[PDB]
Amino acid sequence: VGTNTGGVLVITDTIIVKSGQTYDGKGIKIIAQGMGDGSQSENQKPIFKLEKGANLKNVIIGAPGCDGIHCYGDNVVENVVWEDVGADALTVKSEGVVEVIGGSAKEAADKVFQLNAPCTFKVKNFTATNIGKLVRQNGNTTFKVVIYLEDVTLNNVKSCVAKSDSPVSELWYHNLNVNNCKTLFEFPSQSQIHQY
Ligand SMILES: [Ca+2]
Ligand SMILES: [Ca+2]
Ligand SMILES: [Cl-]
Repeated sequence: VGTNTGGVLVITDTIIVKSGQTYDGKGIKIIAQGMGDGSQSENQKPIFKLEKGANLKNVIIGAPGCDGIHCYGDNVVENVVWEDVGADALTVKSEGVVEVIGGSAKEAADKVFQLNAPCTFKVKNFTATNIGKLVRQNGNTTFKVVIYLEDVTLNNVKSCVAKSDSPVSELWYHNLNVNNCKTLFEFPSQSQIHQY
């Protein structure tokens, strides 16, 4: 809850958060129009583009989730709720540290989080329900990401919690609770998965 709770911002183009800015929604809900349908199609725009060092906080992203939130690194995404994930909820598009802290995501047909560049990706105090995967390192990429899942609770994970084809990436978990998931991690070695 914040001072904008009960308000909805209807957008027709991606919100760009410039480097060094924190976009604080104060509880506002964002609904994108003409930017996608939230399907898995690749002809959608992101709701948000966070330049390097931009932060986002306290927004609810309504359906359609479109192409979610494009992060160009060193971003904090705090108390963001994806009421219905689109193609994906958030994508790391450039190198850096990206932290998703608080909030939740719901109804991701595929992945919630998509890692397309080397990064440290931390998901903290987050719940997700009805998802295909929580985190996917871009398919067949072999750069390194380090994933931290800390105080993450997942419900109904169709594929796996996290998948990477990189032999060098790592996944660190601490209080990761997973209900209804056949396979936790799909990495080249279980030695890349660590508890802390
Ligand atoms: Ca995407
Ligand atoms: Ca969805
Ligand atoms: Cl990318």
